[PDB]
Amino acid sequence: SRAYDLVVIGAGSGGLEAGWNAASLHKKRVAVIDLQKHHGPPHYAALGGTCVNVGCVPKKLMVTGANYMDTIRESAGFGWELDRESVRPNWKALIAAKNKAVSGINDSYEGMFADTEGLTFHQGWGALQDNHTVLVRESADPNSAVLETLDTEYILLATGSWPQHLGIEGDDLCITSNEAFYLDEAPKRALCVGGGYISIEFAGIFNAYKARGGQVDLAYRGDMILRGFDSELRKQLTEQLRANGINVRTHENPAKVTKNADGTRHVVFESGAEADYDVVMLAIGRVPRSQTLQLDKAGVEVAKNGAIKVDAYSKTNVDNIYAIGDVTDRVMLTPVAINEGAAFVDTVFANKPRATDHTKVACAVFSIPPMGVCGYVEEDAAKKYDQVAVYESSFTPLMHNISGSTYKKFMVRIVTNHADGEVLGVHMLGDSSPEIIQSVAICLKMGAKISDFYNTIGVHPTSAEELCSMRTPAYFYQKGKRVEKI
Amino acid sequence: MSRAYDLVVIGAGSGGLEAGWNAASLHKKRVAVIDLQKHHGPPHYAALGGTCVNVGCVPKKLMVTGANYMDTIRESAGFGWELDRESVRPNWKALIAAKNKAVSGINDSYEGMFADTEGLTFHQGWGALQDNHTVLVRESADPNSAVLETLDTEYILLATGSWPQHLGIEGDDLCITSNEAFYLDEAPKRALCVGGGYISIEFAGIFNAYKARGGQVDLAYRGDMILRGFDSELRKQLTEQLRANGINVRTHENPAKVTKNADGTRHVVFESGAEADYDVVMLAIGRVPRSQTLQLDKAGVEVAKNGAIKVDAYSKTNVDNIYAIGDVTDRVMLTPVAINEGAAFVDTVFANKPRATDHTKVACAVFSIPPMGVCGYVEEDAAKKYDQVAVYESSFTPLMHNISGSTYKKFMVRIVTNHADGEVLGVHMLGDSSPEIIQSVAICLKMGAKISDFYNTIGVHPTSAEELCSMRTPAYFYQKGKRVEKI
Ligand SMILES: Cc1cc2nc3c(=O)[nH]c(=O)nc-3n(C[C@H](O)[C@H](O)[C@H](O)COP(=O)(O)OP(=O)(O)OC[C@H]3O[C@@H](n4cnc5c(N)ncnc54)[C@H](O)[C@H]3O)c2cc1C
Ligand SMILES: Cc1cc2nc3c(=O)[nH]c(=O)nc-3n(C[C@H](O)[C@H](O)[C@H](O)COP(=O)(O)OP(=O)(O)OC[C@H]3O[C@@H](n4cnc5c(N)ncnc54)[C@H](O)[C@H]3O)c2cc1C
Ligand SMILES: NC(=O)c1ccc[n+]([C@H]2O[C@@H](COP(=O)([O-])OP(=O)(O)OC[C@H]3O[C@@H](n4cnc5c(N)ncnc54)[C@H](OP(=O)(O)O)[C@@H]3O)[C@H](O)[C@H]2O)c1
Ligand SMILES: NC(=O)c1ccc[n+]([C@H]2O[C@@H](COP(=O)([O-])OP(=O)(O)OC[C@H]3O[C@@H](n4cnc5c(N)ncnc54)[C@H](OP(=O)(O)O)[C@@H]3O)[C@H](O)[C@H]2O)c1
Repeated sequence: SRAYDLVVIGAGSGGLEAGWNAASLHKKRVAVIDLQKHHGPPHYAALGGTCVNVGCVPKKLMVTGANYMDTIRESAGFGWELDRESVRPNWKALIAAKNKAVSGINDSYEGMFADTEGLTFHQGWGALQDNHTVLVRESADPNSAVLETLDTEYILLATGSWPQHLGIEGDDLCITSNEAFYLDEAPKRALCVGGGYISIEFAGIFNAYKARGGQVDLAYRGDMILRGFDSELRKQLTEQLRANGINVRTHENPAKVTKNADGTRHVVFESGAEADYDVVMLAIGRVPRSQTLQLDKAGVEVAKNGAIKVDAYSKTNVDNIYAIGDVTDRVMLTPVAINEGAAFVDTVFANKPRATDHTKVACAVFSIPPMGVCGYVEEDAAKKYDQVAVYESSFTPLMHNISGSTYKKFMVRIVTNHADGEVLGVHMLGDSSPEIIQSVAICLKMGAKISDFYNTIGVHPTSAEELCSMRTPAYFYQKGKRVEKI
Repeated sequence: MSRAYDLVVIGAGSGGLEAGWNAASLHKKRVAVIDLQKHHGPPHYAALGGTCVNVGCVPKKLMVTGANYMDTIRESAGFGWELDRESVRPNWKALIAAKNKAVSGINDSYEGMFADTEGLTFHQGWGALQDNHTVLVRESADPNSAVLETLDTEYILLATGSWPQHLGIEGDDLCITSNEAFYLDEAPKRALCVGGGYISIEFAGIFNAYKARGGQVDLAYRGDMILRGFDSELRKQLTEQLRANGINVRTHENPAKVTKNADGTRHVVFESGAEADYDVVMLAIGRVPRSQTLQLDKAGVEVAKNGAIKVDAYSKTNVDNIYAIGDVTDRVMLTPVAINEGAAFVDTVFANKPRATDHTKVACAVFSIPPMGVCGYVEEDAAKKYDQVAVYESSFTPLMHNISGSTYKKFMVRIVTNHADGEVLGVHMLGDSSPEIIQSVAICLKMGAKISDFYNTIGVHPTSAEELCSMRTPAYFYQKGKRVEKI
């Protein structure tokens, strides 16, 4: 028997879920380790992990702020008069408010530890000495002071992921989203590099808060942003992004970043194009944060990219060490890590083997306008099924007639297995699609068919009723081939 | 002859237009649609597109969108937006002008549809029946007016909608109803909405945003609490949030006499003996089936005591070739329910695809500020129909509103279930976006979802809708009709 039942390394969405359920629902001695207790430099994350501190929660408060540049512009069309020249955004006030809010969640979690018997927080760098001994050192350097040594039954690794760096000359003058949450002034000219959702979301933020002559550029090495998402939506989002002032640059990737005399960055693009920017933000990928846990010391196998390898039940190759969340590089989303933490406590401390279903998980992109997506994209479904039907509706929501932002089309598209009518993926662009898609993913867990959609009576006037208005396929794929008739 | 027309539709509203257009376009019949007017406005208000396009859903939602801006411009200050907050002014004439050109564009679209659907024709005037195979198109509602046309038809479809109800009181002619509210040339300073339904609570939101600076909007309603028929908790939260935004909710209040002051404004004396004075007194206390000028006795069609045309599952009347759909039948009064009914009618009769419209678990949204999204049964009803009811409840302030300053804005979702098998019987939400969330929840409820279907879906974060998936434990129960607590 050991001093601790469970030692969780990482106090994030996964680790906090597993830690609280094991101590509370199962009366275990759980020790949770994290570097920091309040959000901020030097480690950015703290209690609550990347979601609370430098992820979902601060980013969404900041996208809600970014949104008012649009709604103040659009109130003109509904008769709201005001001195439009006085309208100035204020970055410092936004950052102060954000900071205020995340500090509350940090304090919420000291309360959780202080009120759960068996749950204790232990601040520092956790590293493995063998599969029953976790060390808490002062810093990642394996020659720093060990602050305490914990003897334990099971170990759960929930260390998350870290921004990926480009190895170009000048990478150290670029920032990543961690530092974007702590900037002092909003950049007048900014470069976001990557076409994934963290890039697009931050481009929407910077675009709203820049000084009046400013410009935001989004650079992407590929052909069209947001690879892996539905093509048509990717095409449509690129236009609304450009219609709000962003210079989307595809097939573009930086080569050298140099600091200019004033402190701005001089980028030389792989194309030979050059430009100067107040801030260059690297949002090119999040890599699994496993590289300093001394996993080698306990025999845990990691992947090429550093992902800790785990089976369906999150077990590694060492029988009492499990790993969950982003470090396992399965679907990197907060709900998915929370699920995995709950399954693990059932598997290990309740002996109810549970496995997280990583399929049909729905996700949103909080761009302006937003996206809400779930299940297959037609190219994939087309590969796995002989007859796929694709449905799509597109319309400007009426308020946008009167508002002036006529470039804002709501778009909804549905991919089905044409044989049985089962819905395989629903993809949406427009406001409120993050909210609409949550209820759509429930339908998709239950095996909804397309007649289940169009036999439901609509709620009018709403965009979401278009989901129940599509009864005829726009086109098909018969045996991998796009086709118009079957 | 043969019979000159296949179907004559009286009423070019939601269900009428659905039927007339599907029957001619898809089944090639010769269809005559009758309406009083081609473009919105006085004197009839409703025109092509009916009540919803001209004086109902579409104008009301645009004016609700405008009304919202009072709160979004207020709330931007918490997120660092700086502006001359003194200079903010609503301008009602600009709202009505924009609204009016958005509605007239839709009237032009319908016009084009008659122009290019071969077989479909608009006929204009008052439609009345002569016998079950002859519709008269008269000059006006008067049974004596000149009859401009006589249509010899096989089928008659009655899709005439409903109309505002009036109080019997002295002064009733000084009050307006929602038809005129869409046409006010000046937003009222002080205004009273009487009624506790969705139209009333909706116009209190609109007048409250556009009033001049010291204005007041009062909503009077004779019951104990507004929006009878909805979730009890949600009616308490909506009343407090209405109040928190400046609307004075006077319950157990009903006008007794309205009189005109010298200055123009109206003086209302409540039955309580309370009295006040207002620019506008709007009455939103009920909608009557509009069937009285039709001469249904000539064809022998039976109507309910409130004017509702009595119909069966297939919308057929007691006269076999006459059918009725939409609000004139008084089943569920909503545009999507009339549309479904219209399409089911053309399948049954012309496509030999018999379809009764299902009127259970129809979702509906109340576009108040904040809005509500509702589908299925309220717990007090479920408790009378099932021996074991569990209520799951969750309410939270979006952290958005900690920063925004509107801390009164609680989001709330309440789920009612049959506790034996855990099927979800009703989902009821209050809060922003709830009308977009409930549509997709109505699909789950028609499939027969159980609450394990909800809490085993992985959430999308950060959203309000993800509370639907984070409810695992019942708050209290109803065992054999009594609110129990451990079951
Ligand atoms: C900018 C951005 C936006 C995002 N937005 C969304 C969104 O809106 N929705 C969504 O669902 N997902 C979003 N994500 C992702 C989401 O934050 C992650 O999926 C999720 O937090 C990962 O969960 P986790 O349990 O693996 O731990 P994480 O939440 O990353 O937590 C990891 C924890 O381990 C700690 N740590 C690291 N190594 C050690 C060590 N040796 N000792 C001790 N502690 C250590 C980190 O300090 C710590 O906080 C976003 C991510 C980013 C970066
Ligand atoms: C203020 C308001 C807001 C509403 N908001 C919503 C909402 O957001 N969502 C929703 O689902 N529902 C809403 N409704 C209800 C919805 O508008 C109606 O349920 C729907 O339009 C009814 O469809 P209908 O086919 O019965 O006829 P209607 O659309 O009312 O059409 C009736 C048609 O018949 C014509 N007519 C009547 N008598 C004759 C005659 N003798 N000859 C010729 N023509 C005649 C009327 O002029 C004509 O427009 C609202 C209604 C109002 C009043
Ligand atoms: N919508 C969702 O919520 C969702 C979606 C997907 C993933 N995830 C998850 O995955 C994480 C990382 O997100 P991310 O936004 O950083 O996106 P990611 O999609 O890998 O973003 C990388 C982007 O940069 C490009 N890129 C990658 N490596 C590059 C390189 N070396 N040089 C140049 N460009 C390069 C990629 O182009 P290519 O696309 O051509 O590689 C892609 O456009 C999230 O934190 C995690 O939550 C969530
Ligand atoms: N949420 C929705 O979308 C919703 C809800 C229900 C129905 N509907 C649909 O069906 C309809 C009828 O619903 P409604 O809400 O308008 O119905 P209603 O109850 O007739 O609405 C009238 C409102 O005024 C009150 N009232 C009625 N007669 C009164 C009188 N003579 N004296 C004083 N006040 C009186 C009613 O109170 P009491 O309740 O005390 O009578 C209620 O508060 C609508 O036309 C229709 O579009 C929609």
